[PDB]
Amino acid sequence: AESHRLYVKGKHLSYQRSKRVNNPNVSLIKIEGVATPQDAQFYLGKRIAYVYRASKEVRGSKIRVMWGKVTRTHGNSGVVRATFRNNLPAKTFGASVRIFLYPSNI
Amino acid sequence: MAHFKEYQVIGRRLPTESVPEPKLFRMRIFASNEVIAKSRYWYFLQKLHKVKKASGEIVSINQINEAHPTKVKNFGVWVRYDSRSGTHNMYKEIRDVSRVAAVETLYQDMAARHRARFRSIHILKVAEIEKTADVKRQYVKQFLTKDLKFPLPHRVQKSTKTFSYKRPSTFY
Amino acid sequence: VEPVVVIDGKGHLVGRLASVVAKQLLNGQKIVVVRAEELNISGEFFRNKLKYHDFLRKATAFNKTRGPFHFRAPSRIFYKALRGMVSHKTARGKAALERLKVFEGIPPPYDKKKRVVVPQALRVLRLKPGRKYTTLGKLSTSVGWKYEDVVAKLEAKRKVSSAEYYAKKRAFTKKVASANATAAESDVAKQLAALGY
Amino acid sequence: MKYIQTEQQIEVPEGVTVSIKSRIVKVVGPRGTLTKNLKHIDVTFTKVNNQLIKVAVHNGGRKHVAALRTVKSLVDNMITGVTKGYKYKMRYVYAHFPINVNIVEKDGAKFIEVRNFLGDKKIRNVPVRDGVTIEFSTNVKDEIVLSGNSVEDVSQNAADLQQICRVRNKDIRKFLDGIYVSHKGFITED
Amino acid sequence: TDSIVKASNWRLVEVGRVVLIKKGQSAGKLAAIVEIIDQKKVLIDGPKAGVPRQAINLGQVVLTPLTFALPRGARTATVSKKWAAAAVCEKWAASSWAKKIAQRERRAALTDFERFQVMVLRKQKRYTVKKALAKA
RNA sequence: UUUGCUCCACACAAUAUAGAUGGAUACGAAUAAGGCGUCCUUGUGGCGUCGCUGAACCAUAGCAGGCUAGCAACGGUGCACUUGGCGGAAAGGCCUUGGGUGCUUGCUGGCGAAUUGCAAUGUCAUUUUGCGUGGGGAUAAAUCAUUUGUAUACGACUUAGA
RNA sequence: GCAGUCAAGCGUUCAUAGCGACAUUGCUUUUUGAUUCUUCGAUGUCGGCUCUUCCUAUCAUACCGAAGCAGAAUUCGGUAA
Ligand SMILES: [Mg+2]
Ligand SMILES: [Mg+2]
Ligand SMILES: [Mg+2]
Ligand SMILES: [Mg+2]
Ligand SMILES: [Mg+2]
Ligand SMILES: [Mg+2]
Ligand SMILES: [Mg+2]
Ligand SMILES: [Mg+2]
Ligand SMILES: [Mg+2]
Ligand SMILES: [Mg+2]
Ligand SMILES: [Mg+2]
Repeated sequence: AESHRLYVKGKHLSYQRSKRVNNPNVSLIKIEGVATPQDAQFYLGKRIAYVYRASKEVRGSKIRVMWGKVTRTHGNSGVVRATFRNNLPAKTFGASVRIFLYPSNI
Repeated sequence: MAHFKEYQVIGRRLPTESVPEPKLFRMRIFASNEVIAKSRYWYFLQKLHKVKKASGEIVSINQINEAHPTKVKNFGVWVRYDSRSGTHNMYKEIRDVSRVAAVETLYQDMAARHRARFRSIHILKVAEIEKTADVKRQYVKQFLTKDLKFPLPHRVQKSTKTFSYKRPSTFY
Repeated sequence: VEPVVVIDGKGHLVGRLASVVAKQLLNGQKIVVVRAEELNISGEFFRNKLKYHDFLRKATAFNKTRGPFHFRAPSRIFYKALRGMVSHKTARGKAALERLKVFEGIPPPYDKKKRVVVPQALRVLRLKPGRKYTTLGKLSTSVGWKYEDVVAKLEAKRKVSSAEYYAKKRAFTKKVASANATAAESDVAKQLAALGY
Repeated sequence: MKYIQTEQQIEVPEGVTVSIKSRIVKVVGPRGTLTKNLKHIDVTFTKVNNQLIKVAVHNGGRKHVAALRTVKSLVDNMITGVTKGYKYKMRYVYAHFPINVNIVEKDGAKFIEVRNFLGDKKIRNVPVRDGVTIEFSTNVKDEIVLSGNSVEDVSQNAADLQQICRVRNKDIRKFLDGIYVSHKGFITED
Repeated sequence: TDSIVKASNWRLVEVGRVVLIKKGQSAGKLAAIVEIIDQKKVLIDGPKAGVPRQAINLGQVVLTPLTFALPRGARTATVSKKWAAAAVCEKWAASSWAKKIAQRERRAALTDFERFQVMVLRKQKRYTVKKALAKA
């Protein structure tokens, strides 16, 4: 197969924020194809990886991963909230994350 | 006020020794719920009689459902409202299937056209016009023509996506 | 869902299109806006010309080469609209505006690519019928844009070549649909129709 | 008040083909052809029986159904202008200086020149709109006849010839001098 | 010598106009316009498909091309009688619109093995289609 | 001229990534109108049909896709090479011709996969650079200093000099 | 200081060409009153000269509308800095 994807694409939109104060501990993720909080309830608990690259090779890989998970839904249009083990770096407001289908209940 | 609810509210003016069994005044009140319904009952009985809530009681409150909620009816509504510079009486006509939907249309209509809030408006009467040609307003006499049909030009279809690939058409 | 999204700016309202495009650029989607000279603005032409003259009368008093640079082209009018919908003084806003290209007409590569529309911004879907509207090319030419005729000539040539392409494409689509409708009433076609295809 | 459905009644005489596409009306009669672009109105044209065309506004306000009778009159003016034609007769009014109006040819453009308007050395040129033909009436003194298929072209060219002969810096109640429309009518009417 | 006027085909809001509810509890069921309340509000009734007789906006409603002869203000038994006499559901299910609704419901109801079979069959049909395209 | 410079191919390093993870999948115009198919007297034509979203279409099975045997067909597709035409708006791409060379899941078979141990992006992309190999290509100027005065506070400008 | 509304009246007749009493409603900060809010460990205090820019409540110039505008000259007003 030309496609080997086993995740759902998402975009790291922004941190959780008010008008003037942001919370870096909670990130907002726009999952592709979700346009409803009832659709977003499928992806709750699913693991998110933000896969990026570096130059220094640390454990035999120039590719590093930030792991986290979807916790709840955000708003009316299918944006969800994610929490990561270390928070997403805020230069990735607009970067792609991967929402894996595990831990699967369906 | 999602839809209004009509209540009969019956109140008494508390019985004394000189007058036991008082007179049981009754109204029809359009309100969101029984709290507002009893409040409006006392608001209008303080306009009509020497009674207030402390010196009276509510004996009954019952929701009056529509007798035929799926028959399209012409309603004449006599209403009194407070403008910015006076008090006026109006008579409007509302075509709808129930009295509470007609009164909701009236309240939206009055707030839109005359900027009249809920506090300004007294519903003096809602009565169904039982026969056509007692119907007095043109905007409701339009729909009482024989074999009425009209099209809906310029259909706008709501898209769920932020990008379309077709340059959409407004036919209907 | 595409690597870049080419938006045909014809028939769109400038602020609605710019509010769509600004959020998409900040969300990380690369956008080309072609044909920015057919963008509409609600309100009549004289209203929008007076609005641009109000914009034109304000520049830095002590040195006019520092003030609000009043860009005249329709693409730069749209880009001025889209700045101020993007937080452009930050690195995130500069990175988001680096994802945007706005053009007059449909130049090369984007002439041979699929152009999309944004129905939240389309004039025929948003304005009440009978409301007056202006066109960005006419407004730009009245405020001092010098290439309305060049864009029109090049657009007529583009339309001629694309119509030739579409005549060939209709011939091929006729052949393909004839071959597919022949393939109907077969066992494989009936099994696909059972599965919904 | 948002009237449900307003109708107007364009009657089409014999020999007249009123072909209407989207909102581009094309009226072809014995005198020629006329084309109008009514794409600014939002009305609906329906042909009934080849001698009648209804024009309609569905869910229209007062300012919208005001334009319906305007549209009916515009298509009626097209029909009348291609059956009977249009003919506007103008008179020259002067006190002392005779107004010398000729038709001149300037690199293929057909102007009407006006000399000696109030003793001016300025020659007032009015171009002739296409479709409008100009003649000067024999046996009627000081009359110019502008006739054509289009009431808009004919009446605007008559208005242009009037407005070029306006009096400046003088009491225009005394200096009544100019070219004025004395008649509006048709070419073959009886 | 013939007048030619284009006569734009609109689905009218009329009594007996079959509509398709797109929003709400019914949401994909047919009903019949029974009375017209105002420009934006009608009384519909969908007794075979289960839609209650109700006052609905014309914005939760898509007019279908189908129309059956129904008297104005007809009650639910009369609406069901005239509906089943005029065979509205059979005329609706033959249209290319209802076939598209049925097709996208079937596609969403496909399982993974059925999607695999769709792939295998699409490649099989593609072989014959592309083979005949070269010959013709 | 411490064999300099540049181009093409491959090999190895370093460098990073405003963020690949099946495909940016090309009419124009109107929206109180159109798209497609068909027919004719070729039109602002007749008839049929569709929309009510791309929820589409194309692609999509194989050790991240191995090795091998056939059947049917003469199709599909990749790679270089090649023939011709088109494209200047930022063309730098689009369409073709012929043979070669793989693959083919259109259909039927044979063998392999394990132990990454119950999951760890489990690494498959494309930017710049360097270095090295083997195949080509080209063989200048500019600045200071001297000079002019069409210039000039100084720079700069403008001239001249094997 | 400048506008506006009403109109008894002036204007040969005629309220409103141009004015307009008795009332009444506003604008501006270009005068002057009112405050004492900033400045008392220096904000240099009038006028002139010089020079630039801005406002329009337009004197002139451009184009016009009105008159008790015949012409000439005026008078009222509009766009206009
Ligand atoms: Mg944010
Ligand atoms: Mg396109
Ligand atoms: Mg300039
Ligand atoms: Mg004078
Ligand atoms: Mg394959
Ligand atoms: Mg001090
Ligand atoms: Mg000091
Ligand atoms: Mg100082
Ligand atoms: Mg002024
Ligand atoms: Mg003046
Ligand atoms: Mg100015």
